[PDB]
Amino acid sequence: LGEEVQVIIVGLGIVGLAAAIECREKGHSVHAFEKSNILKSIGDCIGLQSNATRIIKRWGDGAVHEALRPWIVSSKEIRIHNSSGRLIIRQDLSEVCEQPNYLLPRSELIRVMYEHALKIGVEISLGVEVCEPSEDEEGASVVALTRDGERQIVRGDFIICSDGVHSKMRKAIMPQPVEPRPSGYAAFRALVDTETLKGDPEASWVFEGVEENDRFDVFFLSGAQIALQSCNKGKVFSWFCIHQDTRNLLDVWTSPADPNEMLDLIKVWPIGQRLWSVIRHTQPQKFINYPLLNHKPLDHWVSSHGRLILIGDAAHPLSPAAGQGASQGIEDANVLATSLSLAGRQRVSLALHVAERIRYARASAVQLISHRVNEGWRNQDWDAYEPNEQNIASLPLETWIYGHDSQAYTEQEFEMVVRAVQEGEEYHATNLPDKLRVQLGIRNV
Ligand SMILES: Cc1cc2nc3c(=O)[nH]c(=O)nc-3n(C[C@H](O)[C@H](O)[C@H](O)COP(=O)(O)OP(=O)(O)OC[C@H]3O[C@@H](n4cnc5c(N)ncnc54)[C@H](O)[C@@H]3O)c2cc1C
Repeated sequence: LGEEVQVIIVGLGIVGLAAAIECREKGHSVHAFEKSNILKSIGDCIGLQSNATRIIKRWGDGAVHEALRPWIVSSKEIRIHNSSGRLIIRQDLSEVCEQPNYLLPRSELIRVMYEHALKIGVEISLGVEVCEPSEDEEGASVVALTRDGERQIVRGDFIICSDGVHSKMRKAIMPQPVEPRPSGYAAFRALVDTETLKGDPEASWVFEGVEENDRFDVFFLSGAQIALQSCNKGKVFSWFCIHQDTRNLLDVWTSPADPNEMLDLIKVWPIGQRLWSVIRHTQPQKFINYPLLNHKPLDHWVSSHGRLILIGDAAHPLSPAAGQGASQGIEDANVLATSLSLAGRQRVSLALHVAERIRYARASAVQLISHRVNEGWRNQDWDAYEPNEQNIASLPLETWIYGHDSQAYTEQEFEMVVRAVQEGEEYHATNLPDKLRVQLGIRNV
């Protein structure tokens, strides 16, 4: 017959934009829907590791990577300090940053990806909340709701559910929700106002060397782990502070936290004032206190008829750390688009199920390693013990993660995964260490 493949994408965060670009560059017709005004600045910085940048580098013949070049990480080490600000450990980043990594405001990453998606012909509809997905053996559909209450049925060959950690699409796949477990920790975090930071002489130290090497400082205080970073030659500074918090906080990016809670936490220790000299230039409405919740892996990501798939934080939400949360979502988009092109238009359900088998254990392993990091904090004493790079929130920094080429793996393994899906056998993926799958309690889909 020959009609274009019709892809529906629900949610244009990082992962939905990546999926839109990957699918459109395979020639599909892509209609993406997003309920919020995503061009408005919100949040702070996102990191992307080499497993994500090697995917991004292929897009638009390298054009997106060229746009992101100012944001390539130039830190060569993490400088880890105690509560007096004395340097204890320099953790070398030369292998992690052998290939490009990015650090940049999330809103700027969104803007660059959005502009590329428009340029290549992704159809985008903002101010639309998608609900009520359905599917049968031949296609899928959703209801698109504008804010003024107009309803429209939208039909497609399959739905990519990239609607984030609070995904309402997720109830179409998993009938019952599993509530995440609070880690007992939260992260104060924000961007600093660079203009007021400049011209505060008591904060001038933070600019030292940032035009040659991005700042990447960590400080361990009793009950407080503070990271301070710069990017794009000192144009942007960001920070976070991991701390105990048992309040019933919502995991959203929209509510202003009390800056004095952060000040009280750090000002009683020797380095606190020096840290505050920079962090006090955070705009008073931009202080975020984000709870770190641990989500268990889902039983599966693909719907009964194989025409809806959860990817990104809808499927495997992690704490904002490493860059690996976002980076795993970008691998979702790449593997899914590659699977769709190897399977062909007549085998959509196969393509989605193959993508799931390739992604599931690897994504779940990154998720469970993330849990181990914040579960370790309850047994630690950051005042009594010397600072330990093993305790930093930026972990894991593992070659089997950031060195991986998800597209090449998918090409090589596609026919083997097809046989597993069609025969109903387990697929033992080798895109994570052999013993890691069994070691973490991971149950194959
Ligand atoms: C406003 C915001 C700010 C963030 N800031 C940071 C930050 O500074 N640092 C960081 O590390 N991570 C941040 N994150 C999280 C980060 O984007 C994710 O953890 C991950 O990197 C990518 O997840 P995602 O693309 O799957 O989902 P998300 O980034 O959460 O995107 C989901 C998108 O789907 C949209 N959506 C949800 N439901 C519907 C629906 N029914 N119909 C239509 N659209 C829908 C949402 O409006 C949102 O744009 C932020 C997320 C948000 C939403």
